[PDB]
Amino acid sequence: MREIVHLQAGQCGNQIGAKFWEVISDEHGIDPTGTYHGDSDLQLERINVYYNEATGGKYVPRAVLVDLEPGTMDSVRSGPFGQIFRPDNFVFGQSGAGNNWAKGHYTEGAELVDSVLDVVRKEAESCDCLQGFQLTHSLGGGTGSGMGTLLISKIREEYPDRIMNTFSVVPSPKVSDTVVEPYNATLSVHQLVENTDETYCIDNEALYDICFRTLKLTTPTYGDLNHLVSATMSGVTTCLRFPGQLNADLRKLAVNMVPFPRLHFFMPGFAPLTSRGSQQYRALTVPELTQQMFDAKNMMAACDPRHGRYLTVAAVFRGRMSMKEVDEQMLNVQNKNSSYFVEWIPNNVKTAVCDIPPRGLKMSATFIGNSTAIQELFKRISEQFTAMFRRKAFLHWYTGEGMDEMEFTEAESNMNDLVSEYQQYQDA
Amino acid sequence: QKMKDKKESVYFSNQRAPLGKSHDQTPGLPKGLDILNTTFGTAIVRETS
Amino acid sequence: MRECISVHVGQAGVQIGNACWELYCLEHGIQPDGQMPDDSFNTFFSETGAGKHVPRAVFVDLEPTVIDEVRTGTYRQLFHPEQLITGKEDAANNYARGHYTIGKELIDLVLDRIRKLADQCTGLQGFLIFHSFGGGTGSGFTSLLMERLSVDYGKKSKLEFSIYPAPQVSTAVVEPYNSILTTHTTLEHSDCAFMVDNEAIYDICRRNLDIERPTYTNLNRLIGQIVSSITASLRFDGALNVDLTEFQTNLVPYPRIHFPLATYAPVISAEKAYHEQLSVAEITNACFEPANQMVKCDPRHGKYMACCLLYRGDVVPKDVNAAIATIKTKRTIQFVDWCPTGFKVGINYQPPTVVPGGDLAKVQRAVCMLSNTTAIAEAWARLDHKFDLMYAKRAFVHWYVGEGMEEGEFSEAREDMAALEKDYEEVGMDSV
Amino acid sequence: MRECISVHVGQAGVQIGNACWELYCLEHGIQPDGQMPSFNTFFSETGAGKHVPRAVFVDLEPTVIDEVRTGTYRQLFHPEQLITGKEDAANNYARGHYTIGKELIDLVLDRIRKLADQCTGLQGFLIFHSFGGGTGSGFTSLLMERLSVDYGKKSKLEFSIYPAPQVSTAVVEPYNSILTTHTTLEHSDCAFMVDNEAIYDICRRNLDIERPTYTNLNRLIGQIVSSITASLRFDGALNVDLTEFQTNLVPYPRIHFPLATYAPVISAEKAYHEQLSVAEITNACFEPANQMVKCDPRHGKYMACCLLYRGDVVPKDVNAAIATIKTKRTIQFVDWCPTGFKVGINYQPPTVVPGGDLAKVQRAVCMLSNTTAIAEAWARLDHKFDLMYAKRAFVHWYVGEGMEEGEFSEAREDMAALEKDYEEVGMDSV
Ligand SMILES: Nc1nc2c(ncn2[C@@H]2O[C@H](COP(=O)(O)OP(=O)(O)OP(=O)(O)O)[C@@H](O)[C@H]2O)c(=O)[nH]1
Ligand SMILES: Nc1nc2c(ncn2[C@@H]2O[C@H](COP(=O)(O)OP(=O)(O)OP(=O)(O)O)[C@@H](O)[C@H]2O)c(=O)[nH]1
Ligand SMILES: Nc1nc2c(ncn2[C@@H]2O[C@H](COP(=O)(O)OP(=O)(O)O)[C@@H](O)[C@H]2O)c(=O)[nH]1
Ligand SMILES: [Mg+2]
Ligand SMILES: [Mg+2]
Repeated sequence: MREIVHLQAGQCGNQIGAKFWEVISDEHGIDPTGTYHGDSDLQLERINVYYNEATGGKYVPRAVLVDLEPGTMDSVRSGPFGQIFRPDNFVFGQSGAGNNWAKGHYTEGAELVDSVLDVVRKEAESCDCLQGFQLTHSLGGGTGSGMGTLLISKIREEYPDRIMNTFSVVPSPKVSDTVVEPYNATLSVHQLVENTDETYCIDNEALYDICFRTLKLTTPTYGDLNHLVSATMSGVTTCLRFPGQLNADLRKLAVNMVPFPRLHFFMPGFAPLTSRGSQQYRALTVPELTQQMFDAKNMMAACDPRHGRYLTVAAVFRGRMSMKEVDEQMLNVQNKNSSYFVEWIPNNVKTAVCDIPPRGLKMSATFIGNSTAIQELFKRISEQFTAMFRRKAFLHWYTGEGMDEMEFTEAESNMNDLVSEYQQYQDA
Repeated sequence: QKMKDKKESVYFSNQRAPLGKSHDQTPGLPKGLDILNTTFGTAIVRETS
Repeated sequence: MRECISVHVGQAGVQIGNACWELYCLEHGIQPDGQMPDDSFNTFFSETGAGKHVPRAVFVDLEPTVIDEVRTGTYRQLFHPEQLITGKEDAANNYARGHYTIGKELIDLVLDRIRKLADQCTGLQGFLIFHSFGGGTGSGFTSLLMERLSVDYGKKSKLEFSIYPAPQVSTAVVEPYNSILTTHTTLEHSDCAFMVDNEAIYDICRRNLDIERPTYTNLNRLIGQIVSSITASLRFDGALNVDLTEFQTNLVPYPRIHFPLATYAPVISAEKAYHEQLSVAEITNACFEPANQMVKCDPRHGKYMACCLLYRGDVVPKDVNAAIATIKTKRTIQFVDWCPTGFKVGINYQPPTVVPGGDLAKVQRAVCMLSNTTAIAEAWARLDHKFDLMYAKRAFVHWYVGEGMEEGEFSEAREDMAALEKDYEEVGMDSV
Repeated sequence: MRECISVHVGQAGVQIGNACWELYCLEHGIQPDGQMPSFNTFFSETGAGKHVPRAVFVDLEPTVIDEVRTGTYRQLFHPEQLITGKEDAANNYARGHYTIGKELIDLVLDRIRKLADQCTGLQGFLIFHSFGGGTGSGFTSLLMERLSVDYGKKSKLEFSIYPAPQVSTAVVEPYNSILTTHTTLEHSDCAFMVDNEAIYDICRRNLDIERPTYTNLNRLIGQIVSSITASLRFDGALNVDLTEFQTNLVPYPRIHFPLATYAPVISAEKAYHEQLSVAEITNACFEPANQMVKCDPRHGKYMACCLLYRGDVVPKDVNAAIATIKTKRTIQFVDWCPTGFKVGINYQPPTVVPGGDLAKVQRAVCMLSNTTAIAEAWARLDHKFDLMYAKRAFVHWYVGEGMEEGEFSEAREDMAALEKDYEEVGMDSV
């Protein structure tokens, strides 16, 4: 009764959204046929957060797989846990679209959206206490972060206080996997910052260096980094399905987290991860894990924490702990690190301690920080529009459908409106 | 007679360069033609990790 | 279901198009008679109820000597005999005899076959035409087949791969005439019009290989693989896959620039791949060594605008971006300033596949690179200095006059290539 | 780990290169076709298990490279490294640097790009050459000026063969060994030098070998370069890197020409009866007889002496062996270097190559010495340049292939400065 309605969109979010259901179903004892196999008691009694229940003693997810190109949905139907879903809500079409924002909100995504949202309407109007949404997308293309604004715009027209929980993969600094990426990423910032409340921003570059340094993996493929993102997926949902000593829903993890209505972007992180060689050599505690939470390397989005002050760090703990150790050792990280937190907030941290941790170690953790230092992510992308815009580069596709240059100038300021306010509030 | 002329006598001259065939690669490549010869297996990394 | 329509016009593109369907049926299990002893192959093929498999390509050329070697040849048991359109007498290599006079006859027949195939198709993605520049029926005819599709159909991409006229060698006289006819028409409705040349494949064949005297046969298999490393992202599921319509936007910066180059990286024999180490960090800059390329040109006088490194085979994506930034830190690989880090990747899980009897070795990896470059305008400078010297004396006009060409349209097309020469000198300049 | 790239030029170096890789393989455990039935410094590795060495061979004649593509070692090298021109440099610095050289210098450099773009940490280019003729001296001159410009600061070490005081196989050889100083002065960092005729008398008195070919002289030089690169591949009590050498051996940057000596060079029939302790073969390096260059050490003074010991050696026997040398009076040391020496120890003993004439010995010393007394060896080499260039003899060939006439006399005064830069430091300061 702290519910979440799920969706997938784009190629990048479809995979990690599919690799969401690998992690959550192992926690809860479900078999892909839908038989409860877990021996522990507590896996069942809050299962309706993410799941409907199927008639005949069987279990079934609560999500809608959609994207415009049909290879990916047909790839997951042949996947590991493909046969769990409901076959009426696969809105997949054989047709395609060429990463253009214009057609996907005015012509080619307009035919699709009623069939898209009438099953987000179905699973919600037969619900008890709906509380949030979960849409896995990525910031770049005309299909991922194009359609992220399509599947959020008509929602807030009716839902008054429901808290959306999306997850977005940012453009990396050094490399590129789309030429026309600033020309489509800032196009969604016109609507997402108005409406989203959680976007777990992710760099692809920082995901490799955790694998290179801590994990000592030379070759992190795509079977790795989804399984690294997937921990902070089901790490924030500990006080939504489990008992615990300090409980909070997605709203309390917004009233604490959100200070002003447009600075609401979350940085992931999973503490007790180590390579196989030095795993015996390392002994973990509540003092030891709090290093790996507050380490400079265990952040899935690459920024420099030593170039900004944290607004609200909220690290969720999971397992059996001492809770002086929770509070005395999350002040020692604030006392010793003085100038790198805001002076106009007296206590900058908040814990959350659970009673059953996710599987893999005794004493798991997950650290979520809302810094100020992610303006350097914002500076580069907003620069990459305007210094490429001094020649009027790619407008002859989008102006076939009415994407005038009066739009693309003013949405760049709505990126730089965010830059001006971190500079307004870094020196306060 | 064409086979005898182009096999016995004519083998000495054009042995370096044929028409659409590269060379007599057999004395150089100590392998088999059906074997797989690249840099290395990344399946080694896949099995290790 | 993601399908594609092929046409092959002219003995340049037909004979390479004969050289592609071996490589497509050798990936799968289909024998030449069409019986396969899977929902992937619907890109290029189809199925009839006897277990036979039937392709998606139509073969047409006015001269009948190269289509009739296939019907008599060992590959007739594959196609549709109503697709194979033969003819009477060719176009004199003369534009108004591939377009205006003799070219007109077979058109309503042939355009009712891109109509027939697509009417039983689910959702279509583009075309795979195969022509060449300096022809007279490889230029006049494919002009007319391109102004009838998109005028009638509309909003679908076009993917033909031509052969550039070399700046040194050629096998006609009337080719500086003949080029400026098909680069009028590829400018006004073609959206992805690739190219290679006959000359650079000769000199890959000397250094990377060691095959002196390259025939016609060994050239066409290499041009098959570049296509079959591009077009095999529509039948193979992979980590990073791109639609045909999706690179109709991200490549073309301004309407004019849609002619990039191509490069297959580990072209090698069995006696060097046994020695060489061809892993990911060195077969990705071999596409930027000045040797391995498909125009006899100097790359270092140009800046590579939008490189789309399509990989395939057994690779992992840490090894890509470690090697992507290794290029831009190198000072020799100079880029366009205003565009971003221009690189662009794509990974699949299907190896190179060797058609037997060739000189190509078994490698576990392959890179196809599509590189828009500044360095092609110099080759476009030479092909009008090859043109105007005729037109100072007005040589050979009277045959084109004899079939329907005016005098003045040879200057209309040259100022239209003054328009394409001036664009690389107004977008290659620095924006300040 | 740490890597080194080897390039051999000319008739001298390529013949030297086949002698060292006959013994570099036998240090390790690989068959000569590159197969095996810590050494990552010199061999890259395909997944199949072929040991490809790091080498770019070059010559302007096919007649010395074609016995590598057809010899036993054809399976070892990658056949895109054996660089081969069309016609020789005709023993001309004019042809080997100006006319014939600039058709291959794109390919030779862009191969060196392709061996250095996969090594982890690169520190030394074992370039091999000679001061005899055209390609050995002149192509190395263009080869240096393209490496250091395009690579920067990675330290090179060259090995050379010097013209003898009397005994040589050329006429115009002073015209190529004065003009080659304009490329081993500036860009190359050290140049380890042995002249040919001094090896010959060592091959007559110590080894009782009459009529030695160019194989036995190439085996002996094989056991010096392998002694330099022991500390790269086999861990020891005191290892010495390549960057260790150049700041421990060169006083002033126009003086990099150290000599070489090998101590236990004795035959198999007399090795049994003599034990070779390190108190007696330390003396055997400093003999005027056993020196592998004919410049008399007791004419002048010693500058700085580097030692390299291989095998069953204990360190305080070495320090007892060092201090007994400074206390003598005939071994004259330079006045302002009280330190005098530099040492090195490694555990793997020297390994005899089959068909070799050296004996299997548990101890060995490599020796390096800047001397003040090789200044006479430049005194008779500028004279043999002075004798012919009085009447402009033989210059009409080099001039017509792209040289000016003043370029020859520009090099003689530059060699007049180097003899004075090497004699002004010889006086004891006061
Ligand atoms: N790659 C390849 N190119 C070819 C082949 N045969 C001819 N060509 C090229 O085709 C060019 C001539 O232009 P084409 O377009 O083929 O002439 P055409 O318009 O087709 O007219 P036809 O004579 O009927 O074939 C020559 O310069 C050749 O380089 C071939 O078998 N393979
Ligand atoms: N130590 C040693 N010196 C050699 C050997 N062979 C030749 N030399 C020297 O090489 C000098 C002649 O120069 P080379 O390098 O052999 O000939 P070149 O200038 O390269 O001319 P080409 O070989 O025809 O290209 C002579 O003075 C010899 O002293 C050898 O096997 N060992
Ligand atoms: N982690 C992960 N990232 C992916 C995957 N597929 C694509 N991406 C990322 O998606 C980015 C490109 O933007 P994209 O999501 O494709 O835009 P879209 O075409 O609308 O989906 C690239 O930088 C990739 O890193 C995947 O399977 N796993
Ligand atoms: Mg023809
Ligand atoms: Mg020589």
